[PDB]
Amino acid sequence: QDLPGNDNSTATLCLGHHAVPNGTLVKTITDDQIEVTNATELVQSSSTGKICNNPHRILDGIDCTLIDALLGDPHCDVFQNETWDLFVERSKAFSNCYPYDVPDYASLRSLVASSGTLEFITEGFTWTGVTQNGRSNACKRGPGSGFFSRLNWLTKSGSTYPVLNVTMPNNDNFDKLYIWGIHHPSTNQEQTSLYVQASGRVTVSTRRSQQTIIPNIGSRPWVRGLSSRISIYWTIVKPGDVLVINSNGNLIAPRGYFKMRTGKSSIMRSDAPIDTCISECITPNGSIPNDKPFQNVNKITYGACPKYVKQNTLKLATGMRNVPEKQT
Amino acid sequence: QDLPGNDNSTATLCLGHHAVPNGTLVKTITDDQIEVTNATELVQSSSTGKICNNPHRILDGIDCTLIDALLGDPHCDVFQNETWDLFVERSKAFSNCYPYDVPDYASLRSLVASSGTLEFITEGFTWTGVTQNGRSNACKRGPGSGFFSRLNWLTKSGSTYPVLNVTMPNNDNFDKLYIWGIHHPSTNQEQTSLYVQASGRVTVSTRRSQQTIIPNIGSRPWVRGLSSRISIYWTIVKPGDVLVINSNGNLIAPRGYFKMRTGKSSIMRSDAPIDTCISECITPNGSIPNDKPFQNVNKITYGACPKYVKQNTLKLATGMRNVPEKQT
Amino acid sequence: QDLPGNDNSTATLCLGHHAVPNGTLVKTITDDQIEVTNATELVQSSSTGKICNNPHRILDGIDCTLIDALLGDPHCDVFQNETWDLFVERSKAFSNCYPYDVPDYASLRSLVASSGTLEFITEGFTWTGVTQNGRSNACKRGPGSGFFSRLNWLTKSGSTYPVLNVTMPNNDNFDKLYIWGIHHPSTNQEQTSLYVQASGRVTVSTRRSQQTIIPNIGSRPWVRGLSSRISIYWTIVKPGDVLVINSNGNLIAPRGYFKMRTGKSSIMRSDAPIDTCISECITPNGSIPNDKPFQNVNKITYGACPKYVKQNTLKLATGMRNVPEKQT
Amino acid sequence: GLFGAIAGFIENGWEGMIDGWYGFRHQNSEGTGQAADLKSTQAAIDQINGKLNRVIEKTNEKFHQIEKEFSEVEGRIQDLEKYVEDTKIDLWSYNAELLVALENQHTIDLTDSEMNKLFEKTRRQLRENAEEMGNGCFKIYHKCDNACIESIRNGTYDHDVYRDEALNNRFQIKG
Amino acid sequence: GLFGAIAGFIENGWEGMIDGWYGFRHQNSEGTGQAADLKSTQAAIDQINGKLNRVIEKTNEKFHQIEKEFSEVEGRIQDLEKYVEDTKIDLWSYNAELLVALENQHTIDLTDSEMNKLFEKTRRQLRENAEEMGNGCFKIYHKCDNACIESIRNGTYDHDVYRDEALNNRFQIKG
Amino acid sequence: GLFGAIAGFIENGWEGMIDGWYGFRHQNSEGTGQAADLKSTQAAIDQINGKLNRVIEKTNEKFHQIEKEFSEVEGRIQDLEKYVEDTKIDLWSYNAELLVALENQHTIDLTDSEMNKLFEKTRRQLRENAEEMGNGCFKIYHKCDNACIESIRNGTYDHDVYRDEALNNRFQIKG
Ligand SMILES: *[C@@H]1O[C@H](CO)[C@@H](O[C@@H]2O[C@H](CO)[C@@H](O[C@@H]3O[C@H](CO)[C@@H](O)[C@H](O)[C@@H]3O)[C@H](O)[C@H]2NC(C)=O)[C@H](O)[C@H]1NC(C)=O
Ligand SMILES: *[C@@H]1O[C@H](CO)[C@@H](O[C@@H]2O[C@H](CO)[C@@H](O[C@@H]3O[C@H](CO)[C@@H](O)[C@H](O)[C@@H]3O)[C@H](O)[C@H]2NC(C)=O)[C@H](O)[C@H]1NC(C)=O
Ligand SMILES: *[C@@H]1O[C@H](CO)[C@@H](O[C@@H]2O[C@H](CO)[C@@H](O[C@@H]3O[C@H](CO)[C@@H](O)[C@H](O)[C@@H]3O)[C@H](O)[C@H]2NC(C)=O)[C@H](O)[C@H]1NC(C)=O
Ligand SMILES: CO[C@]1(C(=O)O)C[C@H](O)[C@@H](NC(C)=O)[C@H]([C@H](O)[C@H](O)CO)O1
Ligand SMILES: CO[C@]1(C(=O)O)C[C@H](O)[C@@H](NC(C)=O)[C@H]([C@H](O)[C@H](O)CO)O1
Ligand SMILES: CO[C@]1(C(=O)O)C[C@H](O)[C@@H](NC(C)=O)[C@H]([C@H](O)[C@H](O)CO)O1
Ligand SMILES: *[C@@H]1O[C@H](CO)[C@@H](O)[C@H](O)[C@H]1NC(C)=O
Ligand SMILES: *[C@@H]1O[C@H](CO)[C@@H](O)[C@H](O)[C@H]1NC(C)=O
Ligand SMILES: *[C@@H]1O[C@H](CO)[C@@H](O)[C@H](O)[C@H]1NC(C)=O
Ligand SMILES: *[C@@H]1O[C@H](CO)[C@@H](O)[C@H](O)[C@H]1NC(C)=O
Ligand SMILES: *[C@@H]1O[C@H](CO)[C@@H](O)[C@H](O)[C@H]1NC(C)=O
Ligand SMILES: *[C@@H]1O[C@H](CO)[C@@H](O)[C@H](O)[C@H]1NC(C)=O
Ligand SMILES: *[C@@H]1O[C@H](CO)[C@@H](O)[C@H](O)[C@H]1NC(C)=O
Ligand SMILES: *[C@@H]1O[C@H](CO)[C@@H](O)[C@H](O)[C@H]1NC(C)=O
Ligand SMILES: *[C@@H]1O[C@H](CO)[C@@H](O)[C@H](O)[C@H]1NC(C)=O
Ligand SMILES: *[C@@H]1O[C@H](CO)[C@@H](O)[C@H](O)[C@H]1NC(C)=O
Ligand SMILES: *[C@@H]1O[C@H](CO)[C@@H](O)[C@H](O)[C@H]1NC(C)=O
Ligand SMILES: *[C@@H]1O[C@H](CO)[C@@H](O)[C@H](O)[C@H]1NC(C)=O
Repeated sequence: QDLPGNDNSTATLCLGHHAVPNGTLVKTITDDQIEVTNATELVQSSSTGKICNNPHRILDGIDCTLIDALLGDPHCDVFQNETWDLFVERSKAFSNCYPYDVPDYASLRSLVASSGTLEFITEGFTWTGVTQNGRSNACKRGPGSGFFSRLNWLTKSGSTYPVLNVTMPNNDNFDKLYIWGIHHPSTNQEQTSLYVQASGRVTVSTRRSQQTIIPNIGSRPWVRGLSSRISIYWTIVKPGDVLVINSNGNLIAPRGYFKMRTGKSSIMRSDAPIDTCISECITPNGSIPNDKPFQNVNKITYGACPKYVKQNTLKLATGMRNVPEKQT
Repeated sequence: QDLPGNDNSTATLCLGHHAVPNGTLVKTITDDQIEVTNATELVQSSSTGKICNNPHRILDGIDCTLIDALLGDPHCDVFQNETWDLFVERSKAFSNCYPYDVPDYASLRSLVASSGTLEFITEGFTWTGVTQNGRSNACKRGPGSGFFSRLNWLTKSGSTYPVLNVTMPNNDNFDKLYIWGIHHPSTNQEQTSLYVQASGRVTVSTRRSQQTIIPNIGSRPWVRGLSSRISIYWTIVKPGDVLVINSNGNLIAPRGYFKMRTGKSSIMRSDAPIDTCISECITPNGSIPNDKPFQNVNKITYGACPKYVKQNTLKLATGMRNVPEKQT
Repeated sequence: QDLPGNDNSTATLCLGHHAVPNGTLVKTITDDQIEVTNATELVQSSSTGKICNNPHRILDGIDCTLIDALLGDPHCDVFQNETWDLFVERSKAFSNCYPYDVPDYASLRSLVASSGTLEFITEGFTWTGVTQNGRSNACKRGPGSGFFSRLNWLTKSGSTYPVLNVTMPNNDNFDKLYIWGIHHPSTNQEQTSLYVQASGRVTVSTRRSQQTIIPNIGSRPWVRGLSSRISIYWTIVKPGDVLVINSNGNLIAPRGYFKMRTGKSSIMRSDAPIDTCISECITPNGSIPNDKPFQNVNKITYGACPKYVKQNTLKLATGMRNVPEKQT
Repeated sequence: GLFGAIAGFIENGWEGMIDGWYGFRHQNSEGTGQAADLKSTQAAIDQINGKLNRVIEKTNEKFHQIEKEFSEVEGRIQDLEKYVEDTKIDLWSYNAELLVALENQHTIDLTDSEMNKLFEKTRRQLRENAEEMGNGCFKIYHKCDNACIESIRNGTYDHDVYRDEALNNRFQIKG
Repeated sequence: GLFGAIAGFIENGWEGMIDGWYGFRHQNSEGTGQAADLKSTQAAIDQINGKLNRVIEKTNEKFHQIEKEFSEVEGRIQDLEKYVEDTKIDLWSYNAELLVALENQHTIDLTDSEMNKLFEKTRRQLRENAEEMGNGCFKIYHKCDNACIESIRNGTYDHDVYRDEALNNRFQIKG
Repeated sequence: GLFGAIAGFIENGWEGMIDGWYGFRHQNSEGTGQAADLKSTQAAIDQINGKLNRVIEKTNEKFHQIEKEFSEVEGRIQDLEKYVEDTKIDLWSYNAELLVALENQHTIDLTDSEMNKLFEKTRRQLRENAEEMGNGCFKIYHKCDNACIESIRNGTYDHDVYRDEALNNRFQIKG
């Protein structure tokens, strides 16, 4: 080997691991605070406060709700034929036309909201024997009276309101959404003045369905000078089917159809400012970053978003246990 | 160092762990019965059989359902202005007044049940031209006929029932719940005898909504001597809005409003006895202790309760594997 | 002690584990592809393409939907008194009798579908003063006109339609399902021709409930030569209760009751072929084997089936890490 | 379990040890003795309690919810009310079943671990003066009276004090 | 994995061992051979089967449920029917994904564990007569014919029988 | 954690080691020195990143859903809308809470494991030339200059080169 290898010394080698002065507490199966070298937060808890206008198509409703934009309230005429990935409805929106109510408001708002378009096609309905284009001073369009742009109020001609019986075939290859309504007069006098018959009736049908609504006379609270109301209804007509509108008084007739589509559109109630930035996840509180897996900003979201969770903090340990060597 | 240790012997040291004679079987990722030293049950599977009357405010409905307590069936007059955290409805409850039906019974029972109060404020409605306080022998109050304490049955005065058109503003800063109804006569003779007009009509509205109900004449099955029915409806009036009741016959008028609140109240169907004890978790089977994480007593609960689970036993090992030394 | 005698040498013993040339990649808490010796698939992703007719009782609806089989469309008379564990509805099914609509079609289809029986008992209703058994050329039974086998169309006798007021007690100890309807005429002339009264009315009630429907005159789209419609309604009568049918025109009367039961029956829309084989899990895509825990064939299932999952493959490692001698 | 001490190289437990979960039995110049080890007993117990407390952490409370029992047949909406609840119960039942399985599996490996750690710790301390008989017992190759056994147990044993006595006894012999 | 035997101190597997999952390879003065160890092979297999069977334990059955495909547009209630099912499917998909991840992670550490336990067990048995070459092989410092190798494998090896031969060979040498 | 190296037989960490997670300090002929071990540092880091990436794998996207805030009181259907969402949130919250608890528990045992594997690996290499002082340090019984320390660290140490020097120093002495 060598010869008498006599140098009798020894050495010491010690293994160890790092430690940091700071360190983070994390939860465990057995401990709920144990300190580790480093951790990463998994719950997104803050919004920018602004809805980024990119990548989704944000349509700001300004002072229009989506249903008034649909019906064509004069002040929402800005939105005709408009489209959106997300329609934002603001708390300040107001209606300002003939007082109306929508029996299942909630479904019509949904159904339009996810169709994502207000594209309107006018169709040639021929109403023979009645006066068309009725308007009201509670729905001012410009200096004059007015009514919803997408609806057509029929009243008597001379001394008669005939039984209207019109039909419109769906010959295209897409579904057609028709919005129509019925006018509820305040007094029997109002009823006969406008529609002659002392009891109106509207029946709208397809091969598949039918709705017959009869009006209801009576005073409601004064809203924009009126005690009357109109109630809004809708009918989808499938390709190849046919719409038949049959009425004997009180019909608020459709002027054509909205076309329907299938997409990723939806509506959101939010007073957050829209701003220019790209962000995939939208919350009524503004956009948030979807880099973390969970979020605690809001349970309402649109887009690629973290899963909402009740916790506002969940730290994932990304390091070993911190066992400091003093702590400095 | 030390001197001659004449004797040089050895020692034996053995490490080991305890074991118990008994031991419990638990499930594992790899075994479904492995025996451990000790375990703890995680599924609560038994009730006391009694609903503790503390800490929540239990209101025992005795032989009244909540809707009859609301309407004011004579025999439930005990509950006027009463309040609860949990209203218990008993299987024995019975109605004993004018036969009525409630179109969306389920929502009205819910809506009242979580409001948690039957506080009624009487309001000064003025019904001009009709006879007030109509009553019936199927709703005996004391020796005499009677009707629901919270409703007011209007019939004609002399030879006329006018068109009633009343209004009541919500000037307070809380929502007001109005319960009202319509009487469906059995015969056209009954209709004209009571309401003169051969076709009644009730329209109740606010700035936001309207309901018009028309009665329906016809015989129903004899219930407490009658074939007629009354159907119950409800209208909430928000602060600043206004109620307008307009009718031309058949109106069962409101006498004021119930006030609504927002709380932790609910209703429960149970024949369990109420008893004095404190217990946070209530089940239709009686209270149970929420010391364990899961329970198998009932999927219906109120209060701070264990999560219902299909399993009736889940043992958490709280000790090592039991490896005893004797045979079996 | 033991005496070596002569030899002086050593030995080498090495421990190791197997490896395979092939090997499967699996996901892990720390890796998403790590290669193991062997794995087993947990997601069932393929169907046979055929609905096995065993063990559940499959009833193939052929060209009848369940509601037409219920009502008794001539062409579905094959299904009278039929029963099923799963009724399969085909895309080709068509109706071919008097044009009808069912207000809550969806609940009536459900309610019948899980009752699982079309057992019909005829009851002796006596309609005095009207012409029974009305039929129509849009519902041909054989060479002649016809109507639904389970419904009875009443029209006037001579010059009068009386007020019908009939009753049928539930004296049995089971619930009775009554299917009835109302005829909506196209013209007021049709109304008076058939029912004399210019406004019909149907009220069907029990001690617990009541429905009054009034017909609606007007033209609907031509379907099998007609613009009129009939709308279908249902009433369940509990043991001890009593049905009272009261009408003054337009009643499409029941001929008896369907009996109801409680079971594991349901309905499925599928064009998959029924075939002879035993399979517990049925999917609209055909039966699938429930040997794996999860499946990706369809979210719609009937029977003992794997849990539907978005993933189409999840491999469970059933062996150690594969560390081969050469490569993979 | 994962470490193979309990129900592994240590053949079985001691039903006689009533004063702790892990411990020592010895035989020496002065006789035989048993004694629980309280540090590893506390380490195993604290971990299991910690685990336990996390499982019993807050029953959340719920007030008005949906109806879950119905007396009439209604169709579409009641079918949904029933489906929401039935899928809620199966999801929570899956959770409870998987939670106690992971938990228990871990409790068996954790207690296996503490046994093995106590063994390794004792091994380390005896240094060159003992050998492992492979059954959880060490053969201590030097005279070790009751106070010596107590110093191994309370962790103050100095191997140097016995190293030459031990190395002689252990190796030299006749080969 | 956690124990660092498989894909760790044991460099790689043997594609040639077809008779078991774990085993022995030896070289002595009489030749070289291979042999699977069936006890650890069975221990690994039983645990993985146990795990497997728990996963395939009962598909629950469901009969009438809610509609999950719709042909008309209805609004509020159909939106709910769709949301109940979509949130049900994502919750069950999360469960399946997490379950096989935990499961697989554990199957790799468990088989790592058995390899290491077989190594430790053999180490313990050879006592002072062998040294660990650090790559999963022991250098046995005494003449060990095929019957001696068989006794180590079947666990009847008596170290005492070779201790002085081994200790001489191992230490003495010239330092 | 399970292996009892970190916060176990290794008393505490070194706040001074800034160049890696695990490593060596030595004191020898030329003085004292420290050095991180990059292979175990990388092994721990890769595993934690792998775990991390799996957790941040795809936020799924959702578009039209159900309403979750309401301004009027409606009863039955709105009660259901609220109950579907509230039971969805509690189920996802349970999932997030359990996931980080399992995850963290495993990250602490994994890093414990790598420390222990580096220790065992060094033990194996020094063979008969060092003894374990039981606190994570080896006493190397032969002259080992800075190049010798570097060969242990970079894994090229040949024990044979020092075996007789070491065995002499270690055993012989005077007992
Ligand atoms: C039925 O009863 C209702 C409630 O009493 C009557 O409504 C009230 O009718 C008056 C007269 O049209 C309304 O007055 C107008 O109010 C506005 C705002 O104050 C003001 O600018 C006008 O100069 C006028 O005062 C009053 O607002 C209205 N109130 C409500 C709550 O609707 C209704 O007129 C009655 N109808 C019949 C036919 O008897
Ligand atoms: C329409 O048809 C129904 C059913 O046939 C008739 O109902 C029945 O009417 C009679 C006479 O009012 C009821 O008689 C009562 O029986 C009870 C005992 O149950 C008795 O205490 C009363 O003094 C009286 O005699 C009978 O119960 C009732 N049955 C049902 C099921 O309602 C109804 O009268 C007919 N209406 C007309 C206007 O034709
Ligand atoms: C109300 O308006 C509707 C729509 O214009 C009218 O419906 C149409 O009525 C005609 C005459 O009955 C139907 O014609 C028949 O069609 C079949 C199939 O082509 C054919 O065999 C007959 O010889 C005849 O042509 C037409 O199909 C029908 N169309 C629709 C969409 O229903 C209805 O007649 C009007 N009613 C009144 C009272 O004015
Ligand atoms: C109150 O006067 C007005 C109005 O609203 O301004 C005038 C208006 O020209 C008239 N329009 C038509 C088509 O009749 C309308 C209706 O009579 C009333 O709205 C019935 O409710 O009334
Ligand atoms: C049958 O006799 C009674 C009754 O119920 O006891 C007498 C009662 O004074 C009368 N009350 C009123 C306000 O008219 C009531 C109605 O006429 C009947 O309920 C209409 O349905 O009828
Ligand atoms: C068009 O002619 C028919 C028909 O359907 O074939 C003739 C048929 O005998 C007649 N049946 C009865 C009971 O009246 C029916 C109704 O009048 C019509 O359907 C009302 O809608 O009309
Ligand atoms: C803590 O962990 C996160 C995620 O692994 C990482 O980005 C960060 O740099 C780490 N911190 C340090 C000081 O290493
Ligand atoms: C809306 O779009 C349709 C289809 O191109 C078009 O015919 C119509 O005139 C448009 N109207 C408005 C107001 O943009
Ligand atoms: C988000 O918005 C809701 C409702 O507007 C509010 O209660 C919540 O605290 C907000 N959270 C954040 C992080 O902004
Ligand atoms: C069994 O475990 C439970 C919970 O840890 C504890 O209360 C009980 O005392 C234990 N049993 C014994 C005998 O230690
Ligand atoms: C109910 O409470 C209101 C409010 O204080 C009171 O005015 C009313 O008279 C009370 N009535 C009864 C019967 O308690
Ligand atoms: C609780 O009550 C339900 C319904 O009353 C019953 O089926 C169940 O078995 C009861 N369970 C217990 C533990 O009392
Ligand atoms: C792979 O695993 C499955 C389930 O354990 C088993 O049936 C199959 O035989 C295994 N493959 C091999 C080659 O062992
Ligand atoms: C249906 O079954 C009932 C009950 O046995 C029987 O009376 C009836 O006549 C049957 N009808 C047919 C068409 O099978
Ligand atoms: C099952 O059927 C659905 C709808 O028919 C289809 O989209 C799906 O891809 C099919 N899957 C299989 C495995 O057949
Ligand atoms: C350990 O045991 C020895 C003998 O009993 C005793 O002298 C010593 O003080 C003990 N040390 C401790 C810390 O108990
Ligand atoms: C172990 O191997 C030796 C040599 O083959 C043999 O004599 C002995 O009986 C074996 N023991 C067992 C239990 O197989
Ligand atoms: C290990 O260290 C020694 C001394 O520095 C050096 O000669 C040798 O080349 C090193 N080997 C490697 C692979 O770094």
